[PDB]
Amino acid sequence: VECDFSPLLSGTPPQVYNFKRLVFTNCNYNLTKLLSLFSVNDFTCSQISPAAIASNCYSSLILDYFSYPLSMKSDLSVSSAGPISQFNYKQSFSNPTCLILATVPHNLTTITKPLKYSYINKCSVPQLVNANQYSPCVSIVPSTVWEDGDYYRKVASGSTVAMTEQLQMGFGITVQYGTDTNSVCPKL
Amino acid sequence: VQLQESGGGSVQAGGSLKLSCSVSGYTYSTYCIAWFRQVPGKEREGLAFIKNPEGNTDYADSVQGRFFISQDTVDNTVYLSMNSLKPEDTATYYCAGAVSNWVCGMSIKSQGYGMDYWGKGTQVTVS
Ligand SMILES: *[C@@H]1O[C@H](CO)[C@@H](O[C@@H]2O[C@H](CO)[C@@H](O[C@@H]3O[C@H](CO[C@H]4O[C@H](CO)[C@@H](O)[C@H](O)[C@@H]4O)[C@@H](O)[C@H](O[C@H]4O[C@H](CO)[C@@H](O)[C@H](O)[C@@H]4O)[C@@H]3O)[C@H](O)[C@H]2NC(C)=O)[C@H](O)[C@H]1NC(C)=O
Repeated sequence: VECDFSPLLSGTPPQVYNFKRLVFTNCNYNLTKLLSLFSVNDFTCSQISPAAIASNCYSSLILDYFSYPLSMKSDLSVSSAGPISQFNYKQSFSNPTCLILATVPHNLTTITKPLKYSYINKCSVPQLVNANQYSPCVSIVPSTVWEDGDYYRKVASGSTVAMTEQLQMGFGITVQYGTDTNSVCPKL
Repeated sequence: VQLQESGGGSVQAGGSLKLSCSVSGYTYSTYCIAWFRQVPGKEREGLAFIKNPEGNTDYADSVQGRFFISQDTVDNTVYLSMNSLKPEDTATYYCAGAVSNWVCGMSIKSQGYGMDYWGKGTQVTVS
């Protein structure tokens, strides 16, 4: 019972290419509470609405989260015309999704910052990430890029963005609706 | 939801004191109940917390194995048996509720940031 969002509140969130995926079945959730624990800067959805995704019953709910600087919002909007959707993280198009950009407030003291934001700028002929999967280069690219420009090959090149005062993160949600299995519901 | 502390007062240097927190108004059964304190001029400190899918508890590390958060089986009132009380333990002790249960260990580490319902506090002074 009650969906277990606790693991997000403790630790250093991974970089975008190492996104952490939490799967929820048979549990009631409260997303509005989770988001109230943050300063929410952006909240867009595909094939569902912010209101609907906090108030619907699903067969499973998937929450991805990672460190992501709010200044790279453009790099998400560009979609497959840029490295993030090409090489790091790209949400399903067969299921409704949302992507949320958030700053962790000073008062929520138990989310730990990494040395910087990092992402894969190239990973190869090119090896693009398929919707909902990890980059083939997840093995060789380090948890954090050391210096903007590193070239790992066993060909994966990393980039960096300086750390902000307060950690900025991204949350990706994918819901799946079933038949006779929609038992991830909002609590009332 | 309504929360009220009691049981405080003057404690001997070294003695123990049991505080309570009557809980009304909760409809579901999943939520966080925490215990806090604040000596004046300073910020609220998190102490102990309860989680109600199972009853798991934890305690901030400055009261480890001295303060013991319990909950009544039938009353759903939460207790706080405190032991080895030092003057540094003198504060106004607040009781706090939240709307879900995973919001707990965090607010216990962040002076009640995510807590929703609060009591007026009771006073504990150790000599
Ligand atoms: C799922 O999670 C959401 C997110 O928390 C819940 O929705 C909220 O419920 C909480 C708990 O009651 C509400 O919190 C309280 O906030 C009051 C101030 O309101 C404004 O500020 C809040 C942010 O805190 C905004 O969300 C809101 O829009 C307003 O702008 C406080 O004044 C309250 O405290 C006082 O009253 C209580 C007793 O009621 C005392 O204990 C306190 O000491 C103090 O006197 C209270 O802390 C929150 O406002 C709700 N938000 C919304 C948008 O409605 C859902 O209820 C939850 N669902 C389930 C099923 O649990």
